[PDB]
Amino acid sequence: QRLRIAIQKKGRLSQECQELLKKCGVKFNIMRLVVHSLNMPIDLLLVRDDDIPGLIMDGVVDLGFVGENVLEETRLDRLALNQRNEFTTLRRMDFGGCRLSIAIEKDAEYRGPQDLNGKRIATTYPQLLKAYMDRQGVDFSTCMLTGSVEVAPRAGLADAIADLVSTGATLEANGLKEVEVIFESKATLIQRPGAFADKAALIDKLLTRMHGVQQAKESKYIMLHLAQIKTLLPGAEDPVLVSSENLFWETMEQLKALGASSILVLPIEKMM
Amino acid sequence: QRLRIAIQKKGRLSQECQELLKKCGVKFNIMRLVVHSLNMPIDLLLVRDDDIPGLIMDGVVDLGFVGENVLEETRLDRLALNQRNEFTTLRRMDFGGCRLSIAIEKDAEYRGPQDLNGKRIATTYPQLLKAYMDRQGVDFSTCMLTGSVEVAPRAGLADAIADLVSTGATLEANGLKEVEVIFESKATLIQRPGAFADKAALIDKLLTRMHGVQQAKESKYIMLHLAQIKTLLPGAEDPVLVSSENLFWETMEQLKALGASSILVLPIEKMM
Amino acid sequence: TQRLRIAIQKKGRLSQECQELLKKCGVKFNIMGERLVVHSLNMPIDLLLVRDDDIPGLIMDGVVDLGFVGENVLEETRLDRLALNQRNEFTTLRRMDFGGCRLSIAIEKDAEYRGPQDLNGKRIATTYPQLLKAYMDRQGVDFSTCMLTGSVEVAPRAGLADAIADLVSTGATLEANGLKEVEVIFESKATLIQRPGAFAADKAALIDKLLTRMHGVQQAKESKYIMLHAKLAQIKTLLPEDPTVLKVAVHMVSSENLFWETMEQLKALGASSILVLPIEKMME
Amino acid sequence: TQRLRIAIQKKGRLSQECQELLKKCGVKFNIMGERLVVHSLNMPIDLLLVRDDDIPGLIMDGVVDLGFVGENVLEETRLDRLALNQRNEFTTLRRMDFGGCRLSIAIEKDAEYRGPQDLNGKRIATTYPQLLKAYMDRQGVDFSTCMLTGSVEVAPRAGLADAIADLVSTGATLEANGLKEVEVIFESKATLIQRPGAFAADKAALIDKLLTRMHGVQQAKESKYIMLHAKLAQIKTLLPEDPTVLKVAVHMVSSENLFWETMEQLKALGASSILVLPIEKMME
Amino acid sequence: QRLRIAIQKKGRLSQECQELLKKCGVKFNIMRLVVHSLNMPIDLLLVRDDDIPGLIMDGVVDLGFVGENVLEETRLDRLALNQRNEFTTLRRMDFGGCRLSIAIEKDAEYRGPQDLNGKRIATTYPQLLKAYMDRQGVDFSTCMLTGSVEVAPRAGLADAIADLVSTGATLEANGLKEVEVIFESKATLIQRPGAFADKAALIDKLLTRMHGVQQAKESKYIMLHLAQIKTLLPGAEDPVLVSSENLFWETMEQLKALGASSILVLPIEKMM
Amino acid sequence: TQRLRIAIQKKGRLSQECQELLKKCGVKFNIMGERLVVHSLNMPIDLLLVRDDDIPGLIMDGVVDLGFVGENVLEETRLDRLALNQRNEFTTLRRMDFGGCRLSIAIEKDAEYRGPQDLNGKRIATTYPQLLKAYMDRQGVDFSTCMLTGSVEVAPRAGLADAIADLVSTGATLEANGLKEVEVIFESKATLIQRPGAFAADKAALIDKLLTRMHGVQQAKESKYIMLHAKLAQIKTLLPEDPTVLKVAVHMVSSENLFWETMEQLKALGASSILVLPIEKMME
Repeated sequence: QRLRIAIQKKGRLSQECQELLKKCGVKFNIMRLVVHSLNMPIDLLLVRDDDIPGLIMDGVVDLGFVGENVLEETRLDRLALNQRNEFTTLRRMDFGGCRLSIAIEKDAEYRGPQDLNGKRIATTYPQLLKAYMDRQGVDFSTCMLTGSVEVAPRAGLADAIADLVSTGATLEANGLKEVEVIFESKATLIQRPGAFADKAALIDKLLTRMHGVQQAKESKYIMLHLAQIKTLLPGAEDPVLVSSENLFWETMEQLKALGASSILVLPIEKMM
Repeated sequence: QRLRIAIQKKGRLSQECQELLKKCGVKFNIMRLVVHSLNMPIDLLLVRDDDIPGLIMDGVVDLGFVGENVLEETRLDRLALNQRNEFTTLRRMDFGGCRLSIAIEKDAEYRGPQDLNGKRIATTYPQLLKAYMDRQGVDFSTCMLTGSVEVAPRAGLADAIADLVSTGATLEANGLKEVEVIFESKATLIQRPGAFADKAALIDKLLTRMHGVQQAKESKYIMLHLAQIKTLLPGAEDPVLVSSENLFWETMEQLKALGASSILVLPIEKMM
Repeated sequence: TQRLRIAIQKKGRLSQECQELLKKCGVKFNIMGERLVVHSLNMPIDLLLVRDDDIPGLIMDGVVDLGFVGENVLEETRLDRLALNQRNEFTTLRRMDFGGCRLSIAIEKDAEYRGPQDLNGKRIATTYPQLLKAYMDRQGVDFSTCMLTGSVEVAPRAGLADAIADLVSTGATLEANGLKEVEVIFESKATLIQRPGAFAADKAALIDKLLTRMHGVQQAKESKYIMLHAKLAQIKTLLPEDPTVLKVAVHMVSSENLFWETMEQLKALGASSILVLPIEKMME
Repeated sequence: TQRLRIAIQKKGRLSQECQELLKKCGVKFNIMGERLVVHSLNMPIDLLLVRDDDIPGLIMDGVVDLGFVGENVLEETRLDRLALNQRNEFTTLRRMDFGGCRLSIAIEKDAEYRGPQDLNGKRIATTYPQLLKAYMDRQGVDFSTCMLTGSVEVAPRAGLADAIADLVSTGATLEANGLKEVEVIFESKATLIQRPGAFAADKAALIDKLLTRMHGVQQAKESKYIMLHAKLAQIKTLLPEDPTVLKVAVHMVSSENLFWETMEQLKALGASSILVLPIEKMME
Repeated sequence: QRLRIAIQKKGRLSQECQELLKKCGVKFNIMRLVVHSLNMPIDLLLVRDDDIPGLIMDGVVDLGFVGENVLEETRLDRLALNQRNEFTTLRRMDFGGCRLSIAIEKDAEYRGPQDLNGKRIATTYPQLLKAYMDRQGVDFSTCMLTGSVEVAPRAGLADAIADLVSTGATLEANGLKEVEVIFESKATLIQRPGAFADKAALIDKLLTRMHGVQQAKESKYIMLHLAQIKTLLPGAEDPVLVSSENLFWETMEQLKALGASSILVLPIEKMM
Repeated sequence: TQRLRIAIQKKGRLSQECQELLKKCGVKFNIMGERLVVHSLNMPIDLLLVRDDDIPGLIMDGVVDLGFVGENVLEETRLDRLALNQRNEFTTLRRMDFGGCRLSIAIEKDAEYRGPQDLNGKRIATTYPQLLKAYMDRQGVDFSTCMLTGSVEVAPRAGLADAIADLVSTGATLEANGLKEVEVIFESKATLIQRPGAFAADKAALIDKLLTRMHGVQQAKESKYIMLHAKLAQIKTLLPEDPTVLKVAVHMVSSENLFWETMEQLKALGASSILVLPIEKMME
């Protein structure tokens, strides 16, 4: 009867999605796989990230937070398997920044594909790699590795990898360079095409609160002891009939340069 | 010479009691069993929850935070053992919500006791179960289990359990239904009858600060751009010669419905 | 030249079983803190530590020469590749005496009967949808699969699916989840497979060397040296050309480790001083 | 029918000791990830993994047929139940060769003398107040007990109590806590006990089967096959009807695993080529 | 090319130095040994505390946060080894409170040194112990222990220890008394003599921001419903042409005693 | 009297190797939860569990009588003390058959040649600067050392140093860090050393007792009892005065555990029924 919501069991997303949900006014004791809300008629489900698109696609669950990377991978696999693939995206969150990018041995040499026309590429996202390669008309053999994909070249397991990266720290750590960005992933909140009776009312309520909480998180109340400074976005007494960000020493210093005195930044719990 | 305070070694209560104490102005580096306060003449003692009532009852310690569940269990056991049982309760905290409740196999059948007149009941709180059963005039055999009590029926170890539960998640997880609530526990701060010389001065100081910190935790400063909205409890400029809670989107939205503009909620660190 | 690559589980009992057996095969190596690629200093060998799921595909891809996996994992990815029209070929060498587990359909304890018949509407939750599909198709029953990669038994409770096919060794886990076992749709043990491609020569020489030592190690585990203060060949038949000389008590080698039951059985026949000594290693 | 239930520690050395011994008794099972109830596929048996404290009471309640516990835990709950006027009866079967520990009264190192006398005012901290009470009452000394379920040695330091009775194997722990051992008030080893009730028949048949294999396993652990390039029976008395034939060197079975000291002693007597080989399993 | 900053791999300092750095406006995803800042041209290096002075001394790194205890130990060892010892201290942080102090068996007897003229002293900081002893003209043998130094007397490993202590809890736990404080350590931010081109500009920027963040951390905005109370440091409307600390119930109560009404304390995110 | 103190690693394979060997030497003790000082109830002994770095210095200081350490750790602190003009003397007793590792200079894989020559400017990162100094000085090459106490291989990547001397068993770790091994500047195994001072008498008696049992344990590990259905002494030379009597098949004791290769070699010579049985313990 209730609204079912799929979330990662483990990882930063689980916490990000738990915390945001808390902020949205959903009361729930920290999860150990099916959780019931005492605040509202909602049930969280904690599962592996990979399982989430398919469950929404199957309509097992109404609602699911996943990375676009995970979402397109299983979407393509199902298409290949001629399996039910349909779903409804609602909102893209500002958490879940990562790229699937082709990386090669540092001191290795190339300038685009058809340098990769024979090589073995190691990936946890073989379908996404296949998509890009096929469209590029380059031919390739995939080495399926679900963990330690960067160690594949060293091992001599494969010639190259497509690895999920946020920043080069991992790659530089594995003695590789990033050569192409073949997918840009952000975490998105999707809906089950054919899992759904005025629970849509609940869904609109959720979506609206998400933004408000986003605003309060981003925004800060400023107080400070001409108009260029007024046009700096600071709002002690703003125009009747608070900054979106303004979170940097530089603009604080920039304000100080403009002659700004008593620069006080306070946290906004919540706002509209 | 100093004021001794018994607290749980491990669990949420330890953190809750540590944090609250911090808020009460007691300076102490995070505990590894006896702790001395540099702020004030106080010593924390970290021990198993079960040991706490008995130590206060023995007067080994002046002061102790425990669940009422733990407190009555050892109180009854000592009575049975004809052991010293006396103590002084001071305050019941708003943390330590749980119930000891009799739970049965789902798809199992009953409608009150004397359906339990022969069954084996598994419990970590046998004295508390005995109290309720005896008063109900129902006869029973107890299966003493100090861990994984919910697995007893499955195992065929016992016919039923009384299990400590906060919400049915655990029970539903173990394929059982809750049938009776035989005890309602909250965490309470008690005092040693006959462990105590103007340290009572210190005790009054502690109790007063607890409430103030409770207020600041609960309460929030609101600012917002007829009287029904004034009677909504919001306090931008309240009547000279701040909300207790007001922490819900609904009332925010309800305020928005009343035409409320620039709804800003800020945290209160501390207040009186 | 090229070194002999062996794919093994990173974590789990198999990894230990495959590590230990390899030790007994005389291959000098040490895990000495987790690392993906390991070299033996005793022999020209590299172990590779990876998820069990990765193993069939790597051998199928020829990334690695040699791989120990559960038959369950092996058929699943074999069928998925076939469906994906991917290279699926490999060479089986030996099926090990360990990795004992069954993929079996389990139902809510209360829910009952048919046990194979019907289930033409209900949702079955599995990590092995391809193996489930194989059995279902052959049974002519129509499925909806709920893909879950862990905690599959919690699916019914959750209302995620009507039924599961769960990997079980004992059934306690199903018993633990308040479900009954209804069918055994696949029987799995660990098997040692080989690359599809050209086996070089001295690599293949090394492979024959490995296989014969593995069997020898299997023999020594199974076989024990016996002595007993016992002329009745029926008791000798209780211990199956075992020789030795000596009322009369002789030192036979038995093929298979004797059971307490058969140990007792000798005692019932009037056997005294039953001494079983362990064989470290042997070669028939 | 009903399966044979065996209560064992969830965690600790005993759990491993009781698991391993059971393995050697020929009972096929695998922990294979923590779970409260375990089934043997070799025999009709279920292990139950629980806190050591729960074990006497479960056997006393008859919830389970069979239980391995420390005598310390066994007497404590036996006396507590008696005090509570609760069912206290059970059947002991065998006392194991492991679980060696003593509940002993220890005092501040500096504090000294009497060591049994007086202590008519001082507070003693214990997890085993009933065992402490037994000894104190018999000594006619008057007590105040400080109940602590862990870190009992820290009580004096804390000023929680004047003295402790602490479970010790070595005393390092007391030495570690800056205390001296003053009395040994109880001597504990692990014992195997049985349900108070009606033992059915084939259950009891299975129980006899278990006990005799356990002893056999005990024998094989204790006993070793010997050979030595040695006609002096005094040396034979150093190895206690051991036979064999052959200056002259023969292959005797010794009852108990020979010590390096006694090994050396043979060397002193002029023994050469002392070969000790392990017996996997045997039956007198 | 970038500014290299050495920090502890593990321990409270790592977190303290990570968090402070975050506050200073350095954007960096939580570290796994070399870290690159996306906010600014900076690289953090995570290493054992012992390695830090030597790396700055070698000029491998420009910048390093270490305890003065660690800093003088390796400084003296290098001097003894006739190794490069030079460096530039910049700021001493208000985190890293500890003392290396000589502690003896409780119920053991002494009143200053030459009671220690023969004894074995166990230490992880043998050079620092040697410095103090030599200057005192007392003779001694050092027992080098890198862990569990307090257990040495009990063991009979050594007659005495010099142990790093924050409060006696550890010592009292090990049945020892503190007899002398032979070094007072605080965590300090030092600079490489000869590791350094207008990156000094970056260094001045860092140092200035550290103080500002220190102020905001310490300071709180107060609002409350004669001049003695005005001279209590509280600042609702202070003199045109906010408290440094004021974080105690006592002064709150003291304010209440002066007749103070509506005492509200709010957190300051950031200020100048 | 004074008890015999033995310094051992708190954590690592050596601690287990030294614990296990000591067990086999007949010394009764149990770790039974981490603690710095351990007492044997079998013999008058105390084990001390400490960082490997602390061990040479404690023996050198005479704090402890007896210590198992890697020669690498032993020479490092020996040289550092010499430089510090600190007491450096000790007595070596035996070098163990375990602790196999090399301190070797490794360079960026791409970077190549000289491999010992030049490096007169480059920075080398090490936890063992004194050992590096020894080798460099003897080579007449001039160094700058980067002291790192862990993750030394990450130094080049970091740009912390130009090169490393890293402790390696296999080289996988260097291979893992994208570096090549260029020189082996020190060869380390675990050795058992002794206090510099006056060895009392009965302590020293106990020490002789320990050393002879350790060797005996070494022998039993190395040596195996053989039987084979084989009159060709060349095959007997394949198994090195081994006796026994019996085409003809006899039970020789071999000094060293036979290899599968030599096992096979017998099979090539026509050997049948190769039975190797483990020797628990023995005394030549």
